[PDB]
Amino acid sequence: SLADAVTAWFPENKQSDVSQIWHAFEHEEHANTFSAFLDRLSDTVSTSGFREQVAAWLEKLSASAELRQQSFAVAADATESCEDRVALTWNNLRKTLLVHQASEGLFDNDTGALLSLGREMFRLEILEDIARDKVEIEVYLAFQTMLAEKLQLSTVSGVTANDLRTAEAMVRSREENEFTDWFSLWGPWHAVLKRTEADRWAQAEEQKYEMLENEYPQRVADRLKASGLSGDADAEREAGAQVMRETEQQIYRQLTDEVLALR
Amino acid sequence: SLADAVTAWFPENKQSDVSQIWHAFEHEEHANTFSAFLDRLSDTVSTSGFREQVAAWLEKLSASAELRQQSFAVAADATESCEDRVALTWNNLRKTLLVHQASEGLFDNDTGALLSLGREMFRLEILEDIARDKVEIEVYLAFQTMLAEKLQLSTVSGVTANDLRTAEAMVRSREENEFTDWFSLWGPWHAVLKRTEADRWAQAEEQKYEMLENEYPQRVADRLKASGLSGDADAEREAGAQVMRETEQQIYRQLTDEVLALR
Repeated sequence: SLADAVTAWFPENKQSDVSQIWHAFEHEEHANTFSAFLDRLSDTVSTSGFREQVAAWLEKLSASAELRQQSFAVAADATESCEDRVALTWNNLRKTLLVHQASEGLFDNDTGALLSLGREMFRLEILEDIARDKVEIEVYLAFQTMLAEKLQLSTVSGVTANDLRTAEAMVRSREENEFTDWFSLWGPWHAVLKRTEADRWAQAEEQKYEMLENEYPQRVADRLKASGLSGDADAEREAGAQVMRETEQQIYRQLTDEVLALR
Repeated sequence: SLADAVTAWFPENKQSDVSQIWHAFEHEEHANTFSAFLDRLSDTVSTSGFREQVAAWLEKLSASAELRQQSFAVAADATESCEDRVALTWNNLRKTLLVHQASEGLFDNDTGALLSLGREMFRLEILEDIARDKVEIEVYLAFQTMLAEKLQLSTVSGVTANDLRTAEAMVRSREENEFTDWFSLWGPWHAVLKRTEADRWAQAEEQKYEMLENEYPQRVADRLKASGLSGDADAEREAGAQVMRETEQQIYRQLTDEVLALR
């Protein structure tokens, strides 16, 4: 609780009576979250005299009910934002799991499940783009929650009820347009390819060797010749990396199209 | 510790032996921080069956030393980022304090201290702009730490040692260029003005009344006439808000210049 998170900033003598005071605010708004902030502020010892500065500050919140009203809400905003990052990290942990499970061989001959899980990860990525423009990413967290049943996601408050109608319709649309292409460049999917079709994996990796020595240096040069930027790597590298991305997008799209027919 | 943060996700029967297993990882890298994540993940009950999903996931980290290596580091990245937000929130709390202290009358005839504290807040704002372009804002946290003695701040790892030489020289420069103007629009400074020079405060607020009815509607119209955008509020409001910002920047700059001579 709050009475204990505040008291841990004071010396032994003042410990008991400061604890006595702060028990009158226990059930104020944000009192739940502000107490968490003090504990998460307590970790940064990487110090002598700073705890004395915080205690002096904490004493001032005892006096004013308005200053404490603000400070509780500002710290609540950080905690509300922290719990959002926490909710996102869980998606990144599941992104890690899939990479490992696939390389372990869980999906070896279960392509239906990986393909389905890939769709779930793709829709989340497209929800990130739906937030990155509205211009606070707790809106992405809001979209994910509501569309969990409608778009099949295993992870009013925010925006309008009709805003969900647009995003969903744009997810269904972009899934049709990309997915297959994006899935071809997916980590966990590459993990299954090195395990299952090792022979065909040696096919695609040799085509990169072939394309990087032969076509790459020429097809960058003539792109740079057409644009009129033969000089400074800001033009050379920026274009060169795109050729690599597009040669990859091509080769891997072909390969995925080959092995999904075999199922 | 970690042995207890993991075990809290399991039923009574499995509680004891799961706790027994996880005591072998206590002193792995990031083990300190991953244990905090599980506790901060434990708060989001806003559920039945989810704890069973996490426990099933936690069981898989017991098996693989590599999957656990990753998952510990990914959760550590979130925690490292969370402690950064925590370090920033403390600056916002001190921003709240000043507003209150000034309205309380702590600075009433102590303008030297508020002016000095304003400089500290201004330099932090300019450090935010020094980060918003480098393109992860833990770099701002890095700048603040190192320049705390050099720029007088009361709150290698990151970037180059010579990068500090640029930023500082640009702080000294922008302080000279703005500050006085920025301080004129500062909250805590407005708080002292309503208390001290209440008579002169009635002077500036009536000039806004005068400028909003008289000059504003005309000076927006002829700016919009010159640009050729007489229509759609995307042109009207965008320009109108600038006139308000500039009339304010003017009036308040004059006022601050008046009362600082009186000291």
